[PDB]
Amino acid sequence: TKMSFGEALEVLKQGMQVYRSGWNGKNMFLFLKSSDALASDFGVFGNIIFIKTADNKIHAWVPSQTDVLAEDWDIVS
Amino acid sequence: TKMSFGEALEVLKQGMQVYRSGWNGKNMFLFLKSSDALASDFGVFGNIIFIKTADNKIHAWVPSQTDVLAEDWDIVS
Amino acid sequence: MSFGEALEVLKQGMQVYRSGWNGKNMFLFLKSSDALASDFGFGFGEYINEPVFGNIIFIKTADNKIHAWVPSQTDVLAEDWDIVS
Amino acid sequence: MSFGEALEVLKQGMQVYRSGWNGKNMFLFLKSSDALASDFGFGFGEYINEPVFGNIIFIKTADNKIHAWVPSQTDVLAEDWDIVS
Repeated sequence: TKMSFGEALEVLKQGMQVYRSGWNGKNMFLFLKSSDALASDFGVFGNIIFIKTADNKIHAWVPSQTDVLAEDWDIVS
Repeated sequence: TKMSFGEALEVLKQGMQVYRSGWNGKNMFLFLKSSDALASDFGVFGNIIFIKTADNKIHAWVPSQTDVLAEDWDIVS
Repeated sequence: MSFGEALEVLKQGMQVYRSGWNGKNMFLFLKSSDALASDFGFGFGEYINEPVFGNIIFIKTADNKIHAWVPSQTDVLAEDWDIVS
Repeated sequence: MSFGEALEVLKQGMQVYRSGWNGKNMFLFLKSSDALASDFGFGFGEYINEPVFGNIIFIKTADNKIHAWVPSQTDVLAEDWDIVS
Protein backbone atom coordinates (compact mmCIF):
# COMPACT_ATOMS: atom_id res chain seq x y z
CA THR A 1 0.00 0.00 0.00
CA LYS A 2 1.32 3.43 -1.05
CA MET A 3 -1.01 6.12 0.29
CA SER A 4 -0.40 9.83 0.54
CA PHE A 5 -0.80 11.71 3.81
CA GLY A 6 -4.13 13.20 2.73
CA GLU A 7 -5.49 9.73 2.01
CA ALA A 8 -3.99 8.54 5.31
CA LEU A 9 -5.80 11.45 6.98
CA GLU A 10 -9.30 10.49 5.82
CA VAL A 11 -8.54 6.99 7.12
CA LEU A 12 -7.72 8.58 10.47
CA LYS A 13 -10.96 10.60 10.37
CA GLN A 14 -12.97 7.36 10.01
CA GLY A 15 -11.49 5.77 13.13
CA MET A 16 -8.70 3.67 11.60
CA GLN A 17 -4.97 3.52 12.29
CA VAL A 18 -2.24 4.45 9.81
CA TYR A 19 1.53 4.00 9.72
CA ARG A 20 4.50 4.68 7.45
CA SER A 21 6.75 2.14 5.76
CA GLY A 22 9.98 4.14 6.08
CA TRP A 23 9.52 4.73 9.79
CA ASN A 24 12.43 3.76 12.03
CA GLY A 25 10.75 2.48 15.18
CA LYS A 26 8.32 -0.39 14.67
CA ASN A 27 4.86 -1.35 15.96
CA MET A 28 4.11 2.34 15.47
CA PHE A 29 0.85 3.87 14.26
CA LEU A 30 -1.35 6.95 14.54
CA PHE A 31 -4.92 7.26 15.76
CA LEU A 32 -7.27 10.25 15.94
CA LYS A 33 -9.54 11.02 18.91
CA SER A 34 -12.37 13.45 18.17
CA SER A 35 -13.59 16.16 20.53
CA ASP A 36 -16.69 14.18 21.50
CA ALA A 37 -14.45 11.16 21.95
CA LEU A 38 -12.05 13.17 24.13
CA ALA A 39 -15.10 14.71 25.85
CA SER A 40 -16.88 11.48 26.82
CA ASP A 41 -13.32 10.55 27.69
CA PHE A 42 -12.75 13.55 29.99
CA GLY A 43 -15.75 15.88 30.24
CA VAL A 44 -13.74 21.84 25.00
CA PHE A 45 -11.22 19.60 23.25
CA GLY A 46 -10.33 19.76 19.59
CA ASN A 47 -9.32 16.91 17.34
CA ILE A 48 -6.00 15.46 18.54
CA ILE A 49 -3.78 12.99 16.67
CA PHE A 50 -1.85 10.55 18.86
CA ILE A 51 0.90 8.01 18.18
CA LYS A 52 1.51 4.64 19.85
CA THR A 53 5.30 4.88 19.86
CA ALA A 54 7.69 1.92 19.92
CA ASP A 55 7.70 1.90 23.75
CA ASN A 56 3.90 1.27 23.83
CA LYS A 57 3.39 4.86 25.01
CA ILE A 58 0.81 7.32 23.70
CA HIS A 59 2.23 10.71 22.76
CA ALA A 60 0.78 13.66 20.90
CA TRP A 61 1.95 13.17 17.32
CA VAL A 62 4.16 15.86 15.77
CA PRO A 63 4.21 15.66 11.93
CA SER A 64 7.67 15.84 10.43
CA GLN A 65 8.02 17.44 7.01
CA THR A 66 8.97 14.00 5.69
CA ASP A 67 5.82 12.37 7.09
CA VAL A 68 3.65 15.08 5.53
CA LEU A 69 5.02 14.67 2.00
CA ALA A 70 5.57 10.90 2.20
CA GLU A 71 3.80 8.40 -0.07
CA ASP A 72 4.41 5.22 1.98
CA TRP A 73 1.41 5.42 4.32
CA ASP A 74 -0.39 2.15 5.06
CA ILE A 75 -3.41 1.17 7.14
CA VAL A 76 -3.04 -1.07 10.18
CA SER A 77 -4.51 -4.46 9.26
CA THR B 1 9.57 38.74 31.55
CA LYS B 2 11.98 37.40 28.90
CA MET B 3 12.43 33.65 29.43
CA SER B 4 13.95 31.13 27.07
CA PHE B 5 12.10 27.99 26.03
CA GLY B 6 14.18 25.81 28.34
CA GLU B 7 13.28 28.01 31.30
CA ALA B 8 9.67 28.01 30.10
CA LEU B 9 9.87 24.21 30.01
CA GLU B 10 10.86 23.76 33.67
CA VAL B 11 7.93 26.05 34.52
CA LEU B 12 5.71 23.66 32.55
CA LYS B 13 7.19 20.67 34.39
CA GLN B 14 6.18 22.22 37.74
CA GLY B 15 2.52 22.59 36.78
CA MET B 16 2.46 26.21 35.61
CA GLN B 17 1.31 27.81 32.36
CA VAL B 18 3.56 29.67 29.91
CA TYR B 19 2.93 31.88 26.89
CA ARG B 20 4.85 33.93 24.33
CA SER B 21 4.77 37.69 23.85
CA GLY B 22 5.06 37.66 20.06
CA TRP B 23 2.20 35.21 19.63
CA ASN B 24 -0.58 36.25 17.26
CA GLY B 25 -3.72 34.84 18.87
CA LYS B 26 -4.35 35.99 22.43
CA ASN B 27 -5.50 34.38 25.70
CA MET B 28 -3.18 31.56 24.63
CA PHE B 29 -0.97 29.44 26.88
CA LEU B 30 0.58 26.00 27.25
CA PHE B 31 0.14 23.44 30.01
CA LEU B 32 1.74 20.03 30.57
CA LYS B 33 -0.15 16.94 31.72
CA SER B 34 2.03 14.14 33.10
CA SER B 35 1.48 10.44 32.50
CA ASP B 36 0.07 9.89 36.00
CA ALA B 37 -2.08 12.96 35.45
CA LEU B 38 -3.29 11.62 32.10
CA ALA B 39 -3.63 8.18 33.74
CA SER B 40 -5.82 9.19 36.69
CA ASP B 41 -7.48 11.19 33.94
CA PHE B 42 -8.07 8.17 31.67
CA GLY B 43 -6.77 4.89 33.09
CA VAL B 44 0.41 4.08 29.24
CA PHE B 45 0.50 7.77 28.40
CA GLY B 46 3.62 9.87 28.08
CA ASN B 47 4.05 13.52 28.91
CA ILE B 48 1.88 15.61 26.58
CA ILE B 49 2.00 19.39 26.12
CA PHE B 50 -1.33 21.05 25.32
CA ILE B 51 -2.33 24.57 24.27
CA LYS B 52 -5.50 26.50 25.13
CA THR B 53 -5.88 28.18 21.74
CA ALA B 54 -7.68 31.46 21.10
CA ASP B 55 -11.00 29.63 20.55
CA ASN B 56 -10.89 28.20 24.12
CA LYS B 57 -10.09 24.78 22.65
CA ILE B 58 -7.43 22.36 23.89
CA HIS B 59 -5.14 21.04 21.15
CA ALA B 60 -1.91 19.09 21.25
CA TRP B 61 0.79 21.75 20.99
CA VAL B 62 3.16 21.61 18.01
CA PRO B 63 6.37 23.64 18.62
CA SER B 64 7.31 25.93 15.76
CA GLN B 65 11.00 26.59 15.18
CA THR B 66 10.33 30.19 16.21
CA ASP B 67 8.73 29.16 19.52
CA VAL B 68 11.68 26.88 20.31
CA LEU B 69 14.35 29.56 19.84
CA ALA B 70 12.27 32.47 21.16
CA GLU B 71 13.23 34.52 24.22
CA ASP B 72 9.84 36.14 24.94
CA TRP B 73 8.30 33.40 27.09
CA ASP B 74 6.30 34.53 30.12
CA ILE B 75 4.41 32.77 32.89
CA VAL B 76 0.64 33.11 33.22
CA SER B 77 -0.02 35.30 36.26
CA MET C 1 -10.11 22.66 0.57
CA SER C 2 -8.44 20.14 2.89
CA PHE C 3 -4.75 19.71 3.67
CA GLY C 4 -4.42 16.70 1.37
CA GLU C 5 -5.61 18.85 -1.52
CA ALA C 6 -3.26 21.65 -0.44
CA LEU C 7 -0.43 19.09 -0.50
CA GLU C 8 -0.96 18.17 -4.15
CA VAL C 9 -1.11 21.89 -4.94
CA LEU C 10 2.11 22.39 -2.97
CA LYS C 11 3.80 19.50 -4.80
CA GLN C 12 2.75 21.15 -8.09
CA GLY C 13 4.56 24.38 -7.20
CA MET C 14 1.82 26.73 -6.01
CA GLN C 15 1.37 28.59 -2.74
CA VAL C 16 -1.28 27.50 -0.22
CA TYR C 17 -2.60 29.15 2.93
CA ARG C 18 -5.29 28.93 5.60
CA SER C 19 -8.02 31.53 6.00
CA GLY C 20 -8.25 30.54 9.67
CA TRP C 21 -4.66 31.72 10.12
CA ASN C 22 -4.26 34.90 12.14
CA GLY C 23 -1.42 36.46 10.16
CA LYS C 24 -1.90 38.25 6.85
CA ASN C 25 0.00 37.59 3.62
CA MET C 26 1.15 34.19 4.92
CA PHE C 27 1.55 31.23 2.58
CA LEU C 28 3.36 27.90 2.32
CA PHE C 29 5.61 27.02 -0.60
CA LEU C 30 7.49 23.79 -1.27
CA LYS C 31 11.12 23.52 -2.36
CA SER C 32 11.53 20.00 -3.73
CA SER C 33 14.77 18.08 -3.34
CA ASP C 34 15.47 18.52 -7.06
CA ALA C 35 14.55 22.22 -7.09
CA LEU C 36 17.14 22.94 -4.40
CA ALA C 37 19.71 20.92 -6.35
CA SER C 38 19.14 23.19 -9.36
CA ASP C 39 19.12 26.51 -7.47
CA PHE C 40 22.40 25.64 -5.69
CA GLY C 41 23.94 23.58 -8.50
CA PHE C 42 25.30 26.17 -10.97
CA GLY C 43 24.00 24.25 -13.98
CA PHE C 44 25.20 20.93 -12.51
CA GLY C 45 21.96 20.20 -10.65
CA GLU C 46 20.65 17.92 -13.39
CA TYR C 47 23.67 15.62 -12.93
CA ILE C 48 23.22 15.26 -9.15
CA ASN C 49 21.50 11.93 -8.49
CA GLU C 50 21.61 12.24 -4.68
CA PRO C 51 21.12 15.85 -3.56
CA VAL C 52 22.06 16.81 -0.02
CA PHE C 53 18.87 18.67 0.90
CA GLY C 54 15.60 16.79 1.13
CA ASN C 55 12.25 18.39 0.54
CA ILE C 56 11.69 21.53 2.62
CA ILE C 57 8.34 23.24 3.17
CA PHE C 58 8.71 26.98 3.81
CA ILE C 59 6.35 29.61 5.21
CA LYS C 60 6.42 33.37 4.61
CA THR C 61 5.48 34.42 8.12
CA ALA C 62 3.84 37.80 7.51
CA ASP C 63 6.99 39.63 8.69
CA ASN C 64 8.17 39.30 5.05
CA LYS C 65 10.52 36.59 6.34
CA ILE C 66 10.84 32.88 5.53
CA HIS C 67 10.99 30.05 8.07
CA ALA C 68 10.82 26.28 7.91
CA TRP C 69 7.17 25.40 8.40
CA VAL C 70 6.22 23.18 11.35
CA PRO C 71 2.86 21.53 10.53
CA SER C 72 0.57 22.01 13.51
CA GLN C 73 -2.17 19.50 14.22
CA THR C 74 -4.71 22.28 13.60
CA ASP C 75 -3.35 22.95 10.10
CA VAL C 76 -3.13 19.24 9.24
CA LEU C 77 -6.77 18.55 10.13
CA ALA C 78 -8.06 21.91 8.87
CA GLU C 79 -10.39 22.38 5.91
CA ASP C 80 -9.90 26.15 5.39
CA TRP C 81 -6.99 25.76 2.96
CA ASP C 82 -6.84 27.83 -0.22
CA ILE C 83 -4.44 28.62 -3.07
CA VAL C 84 -2.69 31.97 -3.35
CA SER C 85 -3.84 33.97 -6.37
CA MET D 1 21.43 17.06 29.24
CA SER D 2 17.99 18.58 28.68
CA PHE D 3 16.62 20.32 25.60
CA GLY D 4 17.10 23.78 27.09
CA GLU D 5 20.80 23.03 27.50
CA ALA D 6 20.93 21.63 23.96
CA LEU D 7 19.37 24.89 22.77
CA GLU D 8 22.14 27.07 24.20
CA VAL D 9 24.66 24.67 22.64
CA LEU D 10 22.79 24.93 19.34
CA LYS D 11 22.74 28.74 19.54
CA GLN D 12 26.52 28.62 20.13
CA GLY D 13 27.09 26.73 16.87
CA MET D 14 27.56 23.10 17.93
CA GLN D 15 25.71 19.95 16.94
CA VAL D 16 23.35 18.23 19.39
CA TYR D 17 21.60 14.86 19.28
CA ARG D 18 19.53 12.42 21.32
CA SER D 19 20.80 9.00 22.36
CA GLY D 20 17.18 7.84 22.51
CA TRP D 21 16.91 8.52 18.78
CA ASN D 22 16.67 5.43 16.60
CA GLY D 23 18.77 6.64 13.69
CA LYS D 24 22.56 6.70 13.71
CA ASN D 25 24.79 9.67 12.86
CA MET D 26 21.86 12.07 13.32
CA PHE D 27 22.37 15.55 14.74
CA LEU D 28 20.75 18.98 14.82
CA PHE D 29 22.55 22.13 13.74
CA LEU D 30 21.31 25.72 13.77
CA LYS D 31 21.65 28.21 10.92
CA SER D 32 21.07 31.63 12.47
CA SER D 33 19.37 34.42 10.54
CA ASP D 34 22.71 36.24 10.26
CA ALA D 35 24.66 33.12 9.28
CA LEU D 36 22.36 32.56 6.30
CA ALA D 37 22.73 36.22 5.34
CA SER D 38 26.51 35.75 5.17
CA ASP D 39 26.50 32.42 3.31
CA PHE D 40 24.11 33.79 0.65
CA GLY D 41 25.34 37.39 0.71
CA PHE D 42 28.56 37.36 -1.35
CA GLY D 43 30.38 39.58 1.13
CA PHE D 44 27.35 41.87 1.48
CA GLY D 45 25.80 39.92 4.37
CA GLU D 46 27.22 42.26 7.00
CA TYR D 47 25.32 45.19 5.44
CA ILE D 48 21.93 43.40 5.46
CA ASN D 49 19.96 44.67 8.45
CA GLU D 50 16.80 42.65 7.66
CA PRO D 51 17.66 39.25 6.17
CA VAL D 52 14.96 37.29 4.38
CA PHE D 53 15.47 33.94 6.11
CA GLY D 54 14.78 33.60 9.80
CA ASN D 55 16.50 31.08 12.01
CA ILE D 56 16.31 27.53 10.67
CA ILE D 57 17.10 24.38 12.65
CA PHE D 58 18.32 21.54 10.44
CA ILE D 59 18.70 17.79 11.00
CA LYS D 60 21.05 15.39 9.21
CA THR D 61 18.65 12.47 9.01
CA ALA D 62 21.04 9.50 8.88
CA ASP D 63 20.50 9.15 5.10
CA ASN D 64 23.33 11.72 4.77
CA LYS D 65 20.59 14.22 3.86
CA ILE D 66 19.44 17.45 5.49
CA HIS D 67 15.85 18.36 6.37
CA ALA D 68 14.18 21.09 8.36
CA TRP D 69 13.79 19.71 11.87
CA VAL D 70 10.28 19.44 13.33
CA PRO D 71 10.62 19.39 17.15
CA SER D 72 8.57 16.49 18.46
CA GLN D 73 7.09 16.63 21.94
CA THR D 74 9.30 13.68 22.88
CA ASP D 75 12.48 15.54 21.89
CA VAL D 76 11.38 18.76 23.62
CA LEU D 77 10.74 17.05 26.97
CA ALA D 78 13.64 14.59 26.63
CA GLU D 79 16.72 14.54 28.85
CA ASP D 80 18.95 12.29 26.68
CA TRP D 81 20.48 15.17 24.70
CA ASP D 82 24.22 15.28 24.03
CA ILE D 83 26.76 17.26 22.00
CA VAL D 84 28.41 15.81 18.91
CA SER D 85 32.14 15.26 19.37
